[PDB]
Amino acid sequence: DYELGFKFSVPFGGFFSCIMGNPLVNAPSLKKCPGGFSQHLAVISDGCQVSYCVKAGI
Amino acid sequence: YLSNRTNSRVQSFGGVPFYPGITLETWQKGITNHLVAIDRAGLPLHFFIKPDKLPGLPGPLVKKLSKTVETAVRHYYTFNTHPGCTNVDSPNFNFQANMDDDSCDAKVTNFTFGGVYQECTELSGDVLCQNLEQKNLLTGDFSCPPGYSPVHLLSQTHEEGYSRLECKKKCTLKIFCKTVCEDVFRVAKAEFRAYWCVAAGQVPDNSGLLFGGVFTDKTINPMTNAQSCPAGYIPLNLFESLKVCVSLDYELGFKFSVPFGGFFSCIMGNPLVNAPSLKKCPGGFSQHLA
Amino acid sequence: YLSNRTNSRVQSFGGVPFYPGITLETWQKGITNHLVAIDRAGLPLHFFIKPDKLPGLPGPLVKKLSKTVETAVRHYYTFNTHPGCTNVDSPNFNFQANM
Amino acid sequence: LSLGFTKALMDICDQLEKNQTKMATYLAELLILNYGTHVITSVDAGAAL
Ligand SMILES: *[C@@H]1O[C@H](CO)[C@@H](O)[C@H](O)[C@H]1NC(C)=O
Ligand SMILES: *[C@@H]1O[C@H](CO)[C@@H](O)[C@H](O)[C@H]1NC(C)=O
Ligand SMILES: *[C@@H]1O[C@H](CO)[C@@H](O)[C@H](O)[C@H]1NC(C)=O
Repeated sequence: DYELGFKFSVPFGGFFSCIMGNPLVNAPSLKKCPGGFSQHLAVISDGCQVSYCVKAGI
Repeated sequence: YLSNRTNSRVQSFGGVPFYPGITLETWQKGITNHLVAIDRAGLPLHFFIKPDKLPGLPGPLVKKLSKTVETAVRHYYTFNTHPGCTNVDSPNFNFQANMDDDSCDAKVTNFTFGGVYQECTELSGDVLCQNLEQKNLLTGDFSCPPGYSPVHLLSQTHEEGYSRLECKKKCTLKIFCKTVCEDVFRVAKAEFRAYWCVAAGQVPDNSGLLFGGVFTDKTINPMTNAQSCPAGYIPLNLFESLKVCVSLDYELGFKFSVPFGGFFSCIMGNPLVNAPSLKKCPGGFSQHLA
Repeated sequence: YLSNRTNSRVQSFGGVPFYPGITLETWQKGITNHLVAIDRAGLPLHFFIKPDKLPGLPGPLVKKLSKTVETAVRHYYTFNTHPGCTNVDSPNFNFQANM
Repeated sequence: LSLGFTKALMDICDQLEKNQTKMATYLAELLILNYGTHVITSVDAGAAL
């Protein structure tokens, strides 16, 4: 819901594991962190780290 | 063969000085004073430097002052506000009209040699591979990251025995069968092959990271002066007893990183210089035991 | 193969500092003070900026003032009242005459 | 503001009026080392275990 999300959203993105690919750019030609968002850990799964590209805009 | 193993860890802040036999109550009733700030929120101090909050003073001059204080913060915030050098640590050969407390044990000027990697090889049985598997994080499996080299840190072997599980059924003469559960001794062995990960050359900052923090359960971590991982660090248990902490994120690492390098055992080689022609400590960093 | 699994979670606000062995009573009797606002209702503060509630001041000017305060709220309400940028977080490279 | 805080602040201000940038910026750096980079406006008196 919009209600308090509009001010508490942190408009994230997405990112696969460090071994898997990525959804966004930095036609499958790229495979690495989708843009910026350096390794801000969220969870480890048997060796691979799962992170995102969490934008914090307006 | 009986073996208890008990742990316990209270961690209170803050009430009456804790002690094991204490009730869960006399703790509470004794909280009258002994209160502690469990959560706090404030503002950047530059916000409080404003002509209203200040007594009689020239208007635009307090704007100047606020900007100066804020820039000083900025300096102290991003890096250690360095005009010329780190100053207070070992005040001998430093420019000390500023303030700067980076670190003291620096002996090398090597580059950002990130990465963490190893190899857990089994010699016999299947016991030790499941827990000595300190697989690489930067790749999600046994590999180095691109631009780095998984050069062999150290090989080592261990010999432990576990009375395994055995619940097997045995037929007597193909008519009836019995299940003869009989757990058997077995000395398993695993050859622990550590492979220190080091960058090959200039790193792209998109996928080249800096880290820091190494200690055992017995050796203290002088990095954090503790026996655990500092905040924002996964303790990667690369070694037999080491938990190599990872600066997986920039956030506080930029100011608490200590941009390490790598080094094999004194019998094994080394990753950096002081085309395999050299075998001795990679550069400086005299024997600072880990 | 036996396996108990117990949970427990009290969440009180607000009486005497809770503790497990407490009765459901000594909680109550000890509520003499230790009261807490469990529910509240009020008005938007722009409503309270009116010439009657204010001391001697120019009439239309308090209308101006109420409109300004209300617009400031509006700004702070919808988005984070941004003239130029996010300011207090990491005050290094931000335009920080706003909030 | 506190007394010591105002003292340090108007000291840096006298340094800037006295045009001595180096001593001024060093005094500001000392201020930030001596009074932290943020002032607290809210705490929660409690305890945990
Ligand atoms: C410790 O070992 C004893 C036997 O000596 C056993 O009865 C007990 O369950 C074990 N654990 C504890 C917590 O005492
Ligand atoms: C816990 O396990 C015991 C057996 O040790 C059983 O008697 C009891 O019902 C279980 N549950 C609780 C709440 O004690
Ligand atoms: C202060 O220093 C600046 C830069 O050197 C100079 O232009 C100015 O004349 C000095 N004095 C005053 C009062 O600003």
